[PDB]
Amino acid sequence: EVMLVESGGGVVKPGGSLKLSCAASGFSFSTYAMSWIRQTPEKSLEWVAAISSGGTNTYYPGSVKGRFTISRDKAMNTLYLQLSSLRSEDTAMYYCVRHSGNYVDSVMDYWGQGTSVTVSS
Amino acid sequence: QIVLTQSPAIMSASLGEEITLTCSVSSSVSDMHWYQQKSGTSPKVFIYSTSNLASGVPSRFSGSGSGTFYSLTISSVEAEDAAYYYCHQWSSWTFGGGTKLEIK
Amino acid sequence: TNLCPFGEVFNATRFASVYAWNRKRISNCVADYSVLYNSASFSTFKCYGVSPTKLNDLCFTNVYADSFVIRGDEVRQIAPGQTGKIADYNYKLPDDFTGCVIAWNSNNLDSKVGGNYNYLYRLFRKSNLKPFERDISTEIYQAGSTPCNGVEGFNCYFPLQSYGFQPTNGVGYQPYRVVVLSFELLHAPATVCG
Amino acid sequence: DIVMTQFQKFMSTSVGDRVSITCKASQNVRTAVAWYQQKPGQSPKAMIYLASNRHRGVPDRFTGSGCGTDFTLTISNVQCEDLADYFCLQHRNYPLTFGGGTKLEIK
Amino acid sequence: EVKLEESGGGLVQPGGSMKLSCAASGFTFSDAWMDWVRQSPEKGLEWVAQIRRKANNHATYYAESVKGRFTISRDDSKSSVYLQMNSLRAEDTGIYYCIRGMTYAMDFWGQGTSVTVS
Ligand SMILES: *[C@@H]1O[C@H](CO)[C@@H](O[C@@H]2O[C@H](CO)[C@@H](O)[C@H](O)[C@H]2NC(C)=O)[C@H](O)[C@H]1NC(C)=O
Repeated sequence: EVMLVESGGGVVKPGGSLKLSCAASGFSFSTYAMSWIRQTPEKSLEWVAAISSGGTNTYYPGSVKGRFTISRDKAMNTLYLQLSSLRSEDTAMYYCVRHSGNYVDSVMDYWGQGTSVTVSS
Repeated sequence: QIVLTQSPAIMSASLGEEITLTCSVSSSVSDMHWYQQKSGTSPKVFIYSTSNLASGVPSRFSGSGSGTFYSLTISSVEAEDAAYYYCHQWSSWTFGGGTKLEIK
Repeated sequence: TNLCPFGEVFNATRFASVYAWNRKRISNCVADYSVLYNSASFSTFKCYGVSPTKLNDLCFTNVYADSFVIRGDEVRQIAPGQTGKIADYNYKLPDDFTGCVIAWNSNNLDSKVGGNYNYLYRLFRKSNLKPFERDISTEIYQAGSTPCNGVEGFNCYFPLQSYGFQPTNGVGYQPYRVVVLSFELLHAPATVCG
Repeated sequence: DIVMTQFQKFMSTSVGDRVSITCKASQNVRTAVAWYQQKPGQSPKAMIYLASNRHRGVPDRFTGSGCGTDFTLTISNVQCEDLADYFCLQHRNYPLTFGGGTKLEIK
Repeated sequence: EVKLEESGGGLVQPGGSMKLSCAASGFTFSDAWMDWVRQSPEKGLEWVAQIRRKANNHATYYAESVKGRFTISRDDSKSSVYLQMNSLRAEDTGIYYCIRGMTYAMDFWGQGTSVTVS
């Protein structure tokens, strides 16, 4: 069985820094490209970060490029997406997502549960 | 910039009737995957590469399409298949709109 | 031991469009394909009839490397037998191929903030391309019965459309530089060994 | 002028079948034929341009092929979405003439 | 979003004049070849006129049934095309559609405008 659990989500005022974690267990880790997918509260999914299998090529969309950073640790078998310069439209629920191949072109097999990041106050 | 439009926003079928979910693309893409999100769980995967089924999905769901129009077809809709359906492709940076399905 | 030049066909500053790809005859080398296979920077390394680990233990007569730039979603059409807008009208591979198709993302170089309109592709043709044939003919195809004398308003459509390359497009619509190594063995002394 | 003869004004096929609508011409219009679908109460949306190509957002079922004088538009897996009229026109010479029209109704 | 909307919905006595206007926006109006097509209940679909793009000297091609009674004029600054009809007849009844570009890609059609004679 494959399990993808997230953490780190909470409440932060605009301009803060927040680091999400995703502990992966149940498969051979560094031979599958992984990605993060957020869900805005109108229930409209979108990519927010995607990393290939070797941890070399990371792709961010145009709205969050330069402030979001993905990371990949083969040693302790987690996955990080740390945030910076949060606007008022970054309220979402961030899913941990594993692809089926060693690149980001394949299909997203198993999704995590996701822990929300709500920016206010 | 690829936009992925699904028509309409909300569908509704009766118990046992067939229904076809549409996902029209702006310009040409290769294939299209289809996801299903229930109420309060994460989305899962049903169809990849427009014609294959995932492991454990009931065998009433079928797919078709190439180019700029893709279809998800359910043979006999029963009460469990009442959830959102997002179509995503590798070249979009956003998912589809998501067509809800509710039992009549 | 003089190694073979791969450092001007791979990490070049500007490739060519897919409708006029660059064909480079490589001969009298000692090539090192194992340095290419263990670079971990390419995203697609598919060999189509040879083994990638046994590339060094092969003596060919000519190796031909074809460089072009396509979208990320269209690297699937550089396969033996596949069809589409690229395999039919731009670059056709035969279904007895013996070579390795290499590709990697190139969004940092082949994309500008206003749009890079230097990469073109062929939209239609009279017939399908027989394999390994380029066709650089910018003619307006003359649909209709009146000679239109070099316009584009009605029929007399232009055959080449430009790629729309922005840095915010999607991982399948970013420019993927593709190089296709093709091994040919004539009746001649083998010199490309490695 | 070039006239398009479209002699089938009524085609009666059930759901999930294959229909082939023909568009005869009187002189050799080379490849310049377009196909139009007009749902009742709307304006015609374009299906085929230059007698073989397919538009954006039209399904894979709608395919048309042929050259010379006798063209065809063949649909497969006819759903309930395809209850409409199908027109063809030529655009080789400037008196552009449309066809008659082929109405489909479900059995 | 590409859209085309027409005007001039009315009835005229045979011998009047009616000037239809088609305002378009959402695309580059300089390079677009826009026709006007006619739908009548008795004679089916017909084709009325055609104005071309800027690089083709703003050419006008009418059908031979409406020569001298139909002129078409465009203006890319206001992004609209006009179809001025004078000395109308009994068989000019029908709906007049304004399209973006016929027989290629971007083949959008308008919605039409009912023109009747008494
Ligand atoms: C194209 O140029 C790059 C930049 O030098 C090459 O990358 C180097 O590859 C060698 C071979 O392993 C490494 O030792 C260097 O450290 C790399 N340079 C870096 C990472 O900056 C690349 O190999 C070249 N392409 C080919 C086909 O030789």
